[PDB]
Amino acid sequence: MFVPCGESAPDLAGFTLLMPAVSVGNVGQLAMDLIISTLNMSKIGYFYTDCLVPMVGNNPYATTEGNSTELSINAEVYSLPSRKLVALQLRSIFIKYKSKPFCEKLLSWVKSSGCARVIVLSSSHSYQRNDLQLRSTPFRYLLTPSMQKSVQNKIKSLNWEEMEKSRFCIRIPGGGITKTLYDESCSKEIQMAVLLKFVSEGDNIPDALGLVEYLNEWLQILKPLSSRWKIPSSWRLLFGSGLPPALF
Amino acid sequence: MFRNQYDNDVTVWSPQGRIHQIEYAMEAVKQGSATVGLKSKTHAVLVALKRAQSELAAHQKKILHVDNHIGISIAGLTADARLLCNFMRQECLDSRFVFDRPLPVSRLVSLIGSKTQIPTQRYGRRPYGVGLLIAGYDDMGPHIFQTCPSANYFDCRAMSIGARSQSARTYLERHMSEFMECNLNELVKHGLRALRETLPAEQDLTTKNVSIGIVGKDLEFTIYDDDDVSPFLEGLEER
Amino acid sequence: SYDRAITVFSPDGHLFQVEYAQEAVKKGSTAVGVRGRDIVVLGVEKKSVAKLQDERTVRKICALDDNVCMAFAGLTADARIVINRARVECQSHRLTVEDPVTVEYITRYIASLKQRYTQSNGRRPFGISALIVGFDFDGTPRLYQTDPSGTYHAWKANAIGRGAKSVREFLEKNYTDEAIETDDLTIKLVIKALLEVVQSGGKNIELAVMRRDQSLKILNPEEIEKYVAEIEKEKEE
Amino acid sequence: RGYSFSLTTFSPSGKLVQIEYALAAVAGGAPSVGIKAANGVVLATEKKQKSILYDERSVHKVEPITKHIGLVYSGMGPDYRVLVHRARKLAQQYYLVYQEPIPTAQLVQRVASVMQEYTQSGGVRPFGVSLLICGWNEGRPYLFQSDPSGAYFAWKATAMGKNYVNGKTFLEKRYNEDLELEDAIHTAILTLKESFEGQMTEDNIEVGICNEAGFRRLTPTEVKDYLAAI
Amino acid sequence: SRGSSAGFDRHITIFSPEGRLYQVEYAFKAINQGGLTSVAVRGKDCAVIVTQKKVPDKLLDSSTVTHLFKITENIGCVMTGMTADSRSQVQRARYEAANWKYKYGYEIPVDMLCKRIADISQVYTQNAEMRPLGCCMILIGIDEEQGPQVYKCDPAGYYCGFKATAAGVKQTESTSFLEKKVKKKFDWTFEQTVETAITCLSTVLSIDFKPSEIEVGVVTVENPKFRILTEAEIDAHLVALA
Amino acid sequence: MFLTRSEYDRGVNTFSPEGRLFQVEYAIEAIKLGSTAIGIQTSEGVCLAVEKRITSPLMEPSSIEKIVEIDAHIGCAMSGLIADAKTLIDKARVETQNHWFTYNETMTVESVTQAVSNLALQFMSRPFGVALLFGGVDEKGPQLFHMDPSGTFVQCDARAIGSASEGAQSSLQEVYHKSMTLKEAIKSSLIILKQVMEEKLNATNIELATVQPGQNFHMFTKEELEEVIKDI
Amino acid sequence: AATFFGEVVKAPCRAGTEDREVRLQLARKREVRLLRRQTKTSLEVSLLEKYPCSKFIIAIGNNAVAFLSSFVMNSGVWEEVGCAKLWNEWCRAFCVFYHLKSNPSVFLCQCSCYVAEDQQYQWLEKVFGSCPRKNMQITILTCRHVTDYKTSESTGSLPSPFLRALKTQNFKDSACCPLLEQPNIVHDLPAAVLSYCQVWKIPAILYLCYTDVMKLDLITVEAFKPILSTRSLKGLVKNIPQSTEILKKLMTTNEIQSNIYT
Amino acid sequence: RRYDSRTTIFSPEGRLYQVEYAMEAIGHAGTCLGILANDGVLLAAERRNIHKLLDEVFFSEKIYKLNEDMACSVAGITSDANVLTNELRLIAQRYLLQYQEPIPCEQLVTALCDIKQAYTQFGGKRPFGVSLLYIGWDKHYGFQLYQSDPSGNYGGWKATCIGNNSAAAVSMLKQDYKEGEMTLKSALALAIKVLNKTMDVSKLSAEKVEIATLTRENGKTVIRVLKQKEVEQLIKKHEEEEAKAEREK
Amino acid sequence: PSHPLELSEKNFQLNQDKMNFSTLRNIQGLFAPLKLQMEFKAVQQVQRLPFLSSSNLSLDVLRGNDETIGFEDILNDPSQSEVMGEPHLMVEYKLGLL
Repeated sequence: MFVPCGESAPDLAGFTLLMPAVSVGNVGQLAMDLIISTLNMSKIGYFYTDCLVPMVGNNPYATTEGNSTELSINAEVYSLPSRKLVALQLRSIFIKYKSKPFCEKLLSWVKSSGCARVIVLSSSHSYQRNDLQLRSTPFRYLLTPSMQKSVQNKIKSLNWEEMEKSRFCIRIPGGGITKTLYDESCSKEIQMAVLLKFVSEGDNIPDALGLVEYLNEWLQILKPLSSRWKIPSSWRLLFGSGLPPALF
Repeated sequence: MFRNQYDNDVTVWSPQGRIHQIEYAMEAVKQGSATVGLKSKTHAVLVALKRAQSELAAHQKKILHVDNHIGISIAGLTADARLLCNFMRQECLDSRFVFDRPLPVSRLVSLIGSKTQIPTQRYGRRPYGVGLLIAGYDDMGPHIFQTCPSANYFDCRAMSIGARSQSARTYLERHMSEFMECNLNELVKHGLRALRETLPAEQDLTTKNVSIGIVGKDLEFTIYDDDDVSPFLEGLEER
Repeated sequence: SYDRAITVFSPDGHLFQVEYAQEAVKKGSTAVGVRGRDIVVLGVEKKSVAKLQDERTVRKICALDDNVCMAFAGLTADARIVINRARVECQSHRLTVEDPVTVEYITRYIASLKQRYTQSNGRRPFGISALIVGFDFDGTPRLYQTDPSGTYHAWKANAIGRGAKSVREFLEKNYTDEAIETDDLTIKLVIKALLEVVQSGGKNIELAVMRRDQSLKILNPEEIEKYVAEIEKEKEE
Repeated sequence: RGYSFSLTTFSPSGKLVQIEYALAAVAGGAPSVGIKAANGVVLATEKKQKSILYDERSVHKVEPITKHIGLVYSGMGPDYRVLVHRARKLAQQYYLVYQEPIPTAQLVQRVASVMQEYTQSGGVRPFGVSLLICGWNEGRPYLFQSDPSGAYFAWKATAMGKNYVNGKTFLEKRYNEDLELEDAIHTAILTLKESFEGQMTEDNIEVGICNEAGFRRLTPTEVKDYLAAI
Repeated sequence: SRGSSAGFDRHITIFSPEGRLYQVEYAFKAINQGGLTSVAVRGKDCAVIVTQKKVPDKLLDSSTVTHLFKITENIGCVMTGMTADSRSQVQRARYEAANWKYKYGYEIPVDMLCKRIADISQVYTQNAEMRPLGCCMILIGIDEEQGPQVYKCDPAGYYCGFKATAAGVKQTESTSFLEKKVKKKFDWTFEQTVETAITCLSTVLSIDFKPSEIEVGVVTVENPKFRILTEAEIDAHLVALA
Repeated sequence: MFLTRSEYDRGVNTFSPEGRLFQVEYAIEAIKLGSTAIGIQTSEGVCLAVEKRITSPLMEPSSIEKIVEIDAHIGCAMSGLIADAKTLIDKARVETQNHWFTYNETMTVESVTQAVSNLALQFMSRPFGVALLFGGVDEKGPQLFHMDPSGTFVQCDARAIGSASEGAQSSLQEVYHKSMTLKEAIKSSLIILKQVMEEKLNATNIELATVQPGQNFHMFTKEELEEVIKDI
Repeated sequence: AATFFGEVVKAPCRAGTEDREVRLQLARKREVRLLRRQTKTSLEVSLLEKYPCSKFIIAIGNNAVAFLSSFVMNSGVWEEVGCAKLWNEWCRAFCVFYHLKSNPSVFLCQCSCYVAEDQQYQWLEKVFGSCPRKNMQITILTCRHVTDYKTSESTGSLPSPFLRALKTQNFKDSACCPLLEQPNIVHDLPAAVLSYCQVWKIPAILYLCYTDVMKLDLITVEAFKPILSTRSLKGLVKNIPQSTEILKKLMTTNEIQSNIYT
Repeated sequence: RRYDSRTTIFSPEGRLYQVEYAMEAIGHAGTCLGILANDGVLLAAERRNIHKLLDEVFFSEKIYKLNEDMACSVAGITSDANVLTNELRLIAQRYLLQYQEPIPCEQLVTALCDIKQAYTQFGGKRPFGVSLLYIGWDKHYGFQLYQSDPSGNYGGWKATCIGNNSAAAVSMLKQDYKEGEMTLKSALALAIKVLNKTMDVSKLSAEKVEIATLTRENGKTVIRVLKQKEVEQLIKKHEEEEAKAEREK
Repeated sequence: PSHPLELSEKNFQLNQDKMNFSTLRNIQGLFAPLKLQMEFKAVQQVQRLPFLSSSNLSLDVLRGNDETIGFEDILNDPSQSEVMGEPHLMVEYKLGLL
């Protein structure tokens, strides 16, 4: 549930929801870090469940010496009331038989608080691609039938490409909870859009840097392309410690 | 987080030009007891510390015998140490039988390194996880050598390996300017003092957890333990 | 996890593939063996007797040599290889040493052959278990069991396959020094043990009997029916 | 999708997908036809080197095996070359052992047996070719086809390669049993012309015939004469 | 050893749903890694190979940079692609020619050498251990009963004989230019063939050449031995052309 | 700053970031599911004692499966996977027979120990799941050896292996002394096994043997065991 | 991971990604139960709901348990109030709770077993419950290997052992060691307890020891000494030399080791 | 599924999914039938290579002669069936050379089934997707009829069927087969009826069925393949008998 | 033994390979025989089980025997062998377990 940091929950009178999915390469989580760091959002509460492995750490978005000693947990909520935006960040992995209850609880909270729409950033496996997909754009989208017609018209104008269907059911290998979220949103009449990218595990910073621009082509929360994004201070040692001596 | 794909095999390079399995194997040396080796103008001494354990259930051997002028100390895995000792013994025996003469320590160490390099490049194998200190005497003076799981070897005046050997190395470096002009007794005392630095303050060296190996001008490699180390331990200071 | 390869240890010291190879054994037909004073008896349940089937080619009791016989439970195609190998090894050992082979010797050979196949990832174990019974040169009856992992034990009465728990529970209390006095009593005990888990009367029973200085004999359906009728009459009385 | 990468893996419905993909590779090659007449067999195909910078007497797609056997392919040339060499060696071995030219059926069986092996072991790849084989034995003609999986059939007339279903449909209604060799050649060239996608010339098609005198590859002059005739 | 990698374009022994070999196709893009282009033209009684020379560093010894090789006393070669792969294939070709001579008692022909190299290259595409080499070979020679020969083999194991061919980055433009020239005429003297090749390279690359930027090798009916031209001769040809 | 998954324990040739062989450690953990064995070396002999752990009354207890004779002067004991020790026992017997036939004298315990160790260090692609306790007497005197699934032998004076090894080792540490007698060694082994075992002590639940300089390898019979049990 | 020549294999993933009786029996075998040993019966209410609490000290790992036994539990009377039972692949090891007799509002925990990821929230529910009290201070102690630390230098050049700390928002005091650096994170049970305290507004602090020897060692145990001067344990330590003697006596007793290393 | 990638892995409940899939692959092939009588054995199959442009060579497409006393019929993958039949012929000739006497049918079947089983135990190999039916005569048991599976299992039957609609064919044979009082004519009539009710064709034709018969005459075994005239006569007799039976109601 | 030519005929491929390897090492260097041996092993590691007859196509292409006929190809056909052992025993013998 949402536990406010202060004493009263803020009024999220239908703003937006931007959430990641724990998928291959952590591309959604990296994109969420990029967005939160760039927009300078502020924490407003916690999403306490029993579905993710516990973890703690200091502030991953530190700019001065007074805000670098703030404890963080594996699920937090950030908000920007000026633009009417809400962000959720997941920093851990799911426990066995604990994904569907998490999706149900999250969608119940989304319905209860009252939000216009939900946007999910995800990714899929790159080696499960046929010949036609190998020579196309690696970006795909997906829309719930409850979505507003204006969004559909805008996306048609953008000249994007939709995820392919298979015998018909929607399959997103390596997508995590994306399919469950899409199915529950379809069955519960919630406006939801999904954006993903075909990736492989390794160094996946460029994938996130591409996904944020893909999203910005539609939302346009930043000056159009014709750096722009602020790298958080916690992207320091992504390969480990230093080199031992007497080896090279 | 981006290392998970490049640290499971020894034949895979990482995007940073590193091989992590070799470093992980090098990390296995620091799971054995500390050992100290040093040499003088006429003698070479090996000193080892036995693990705190009941002597009833185990009698571990940290100093081994290779030839009449070569002895080693080990720290790390035991199977690798046994394999390497067998290889060195066989090489020394073959050298004597073919051309009866002492086998040079430098050539022995070169052979050891050449043998050790191969599994770090072949697939289906793993690097050896043992570090050796080699003390020998041939027609060049006494020698002290160190071997690494990364198939590297060094020529040393005094070296210490094992768990928490930094203090021993510091002591050896601090007192390294007065080692050539010493006799056997003072050299062994210096080695014992250096080894004592890898223990907490209250404990002391007793005749239950120390082993000594000596080789020199006309003295073949001998190992002293149990009550044979009392003459060396009876002249030490407090701390 | 820790069960997708034959030679991977669990964090608590378990080889799970070799344990899965025994679930195949636990699904075969029930087999019962009883060691008597001067006789040894085997019995196997017959399952799914097809109308247009020939019973000669689906027998589950085999004779390894002149004084050793065996019954099995598990995969049917895997047992044939082991039976043929044991048959060849008996004659090879008879060439090597003039005296007839020993039940323990052949059991050890079978166990080693089974254990050889649990050592590499390139081959899979044998999903069978066997009851080896016979007579020694001096004349002492013996009974043994073999596992898919390669372990063997000596027993006085045992059962394998489905229903082994109930059959062993029955045997533990019904096996005394009085029930093994005579061959008829031993055969009746084996039939009673089989009848606990076998329905549809005594029409699904296959029996084998071996005596001292004689060869393996397979009882007739008429004899089985006579024994069943005697048991029923005694129970009714 | 999990069973689409391995060669030695059965699908839950009992299918082998890599052999289907090899057949798909075969179905994307250049067209080729073969017609069995009353007194001969004719093989035709479409060339790959459709340029003036090509040396004519360098590489050919219609090759002879023995004096009375020849073959054409549809698929990958490099895989075709090694199979041709192996077939020639097998025919020579048979002649050496039995002092008699090999029948067509025996050669087809041996070649199919060689092809089958590469579909049951790991670490290899199936051949991506399909062969048409013609011969003359005991005063009667023969025509065979061989799949990448190692299965062979006997045909009266067949087509394979790009756009072969319509070619077979054309052959079904344009074929007569009591047919001579010249009309068979005309029918083969017309079937090839059905889906040529261009303008045919005596320099971008290859024709070979087999009769009592033995297998023989036609010269460009004769091909030009036939093209002018039709 | 390692085992195959899942995917329709990540291993050499895996077909795609359309029956394509993407690992074989990716080896054709390694030929363009160097960035150079080669041209071979066959004349009435001669054959010419012309390539591009690029020495970026001034600390290099330019005498050690070359792409023209001598396989046999009568066979020349030019390689395009990866340098080490090209050198290894040259060594293998020399070994095969020596084996042929020892076994058969006379010198190997150009077409037979190309066929043997292609046969060796075909094996690498069907086994899950080796990998194809990222290079292509062009051979020239003189046949005692047929005349000049020009042959080329590919990383996939395919070889053919031509009257004029090209390889590298500008292969398509070179092919179109050569097609037009050959359609116009094909009977050339020794001086016209080398001028044709040089003009083709100059027109395609849009550059004016210096005698230190190209390499030329020729064979002739009168002098069958493979020869490499010098800077003075190259400059003389360039001056005559201009 | 994210939590991810990493595995280093599914291969026998893989080092963890701290330098450990988890497959070998798991193989060593696997010998905690076996029965308890005790071996004590004295000045005049070695005593080896094991428990049979008869699961069912129908099983024949007369079978001998835990103590094996290698030669006229060498014993053995086992715990864990009994099926894994057959090759080692066979190699030890073959080596000792060959050496005796060739040299015309009995080899020392250390030679056959090294010969056995040279075979276990070949990972069959997996470590063994058994632990051994070699005992015997030679010209040097009685001496005891211990082996682990790691494939290396060590010399010891009083060692206990099996599931309930910690309490047995603690008892052996708080009892025992250098100059003691074989009879009281046997007795103390009986008492320690009596406390270790869950059920009562009979003449068939256990089996023990002994080797002394006087006689050859000897295994106690039921009559001999009953007097010792009654002596308690 | 190929078992034969040419086997198709899949890369590992770092982000995860009738038969009901089998599932239910497995879930019941790995269930956390809180028991009263003196009566051999369970507890119907949460441990902290039954008794009032003012201070809570938790030690995870053998070194921290030895430290608390030597330096804290040596003096005074401590009464056991319950224990926890768990089963997993790495734990058959005990988890015992005490409280001071003179001051019944001071509790103490000695956890020396491993709690799996699917048993941590059950542990939290059984110990704390669903009625938090904000007038309570919690201290957590644990140890980690030095190779887990992330630094631009090499882990072999770091002088170990050393202390690091993490605090919640309501902890107004100051730690006795530098706070943990940014790219470093902590997971498992201490992370769960700290997360609970942070979410429910309870003061807490976690102390981390990064050591090169992860077994029972005297230097690792003595690395915890600076915490003795803090307000949490200021009034609970009486005799230090007696604690040192007890520590030496406890250290001169350890389980038998294997022949892997030498 | 994580337990169906190769033949050398057991499921937690003790199953071999690759072998099960190989056995499932047989259901796509044509129908094959076999009946045992008092004075002969029968084999009837269904032709699948039917096309206007296909040629007719050899004597049969699904029935093979192994030696002077045995014959077989296959259903599955033709490329594997060819290898299996060649190996069977080699084994029979080897036994004949060894003992100067023809090989027994059960011995031949066991010899082939050992080979078929060996491919489901060693990794890196794909099991054969073929099922076979065997008929023959020997001096020990007389006329016989056997069956085989891709897993290496065999058994002796009096009437059986493999391939498409195998369950329905087996049910009909079980319902309408008499034991001990069958002759070749009645066996042929039963085979025609079963094939007509099994094949999904409104009208049966003689160009999509092949029948072989084994019998003993004057101390010799005779194996022959029936002619289209005889097949047409049998089909006509069956049709007229069915019309008579329908009319007499 | 029985005939001077028996041992020579039994070991011919080995001697030819040794001669070619020695000449290649003396002329070019250590790398060429290494590469040739690795290719030979790689192409030879895939084939049928030992109780069935293989073809050895890639190995013959690599060795160069794809255009030559010898007495080993026309005398005593190994495909039609008159004796053969049990499958499992042959496979175990090839693995060195026996």
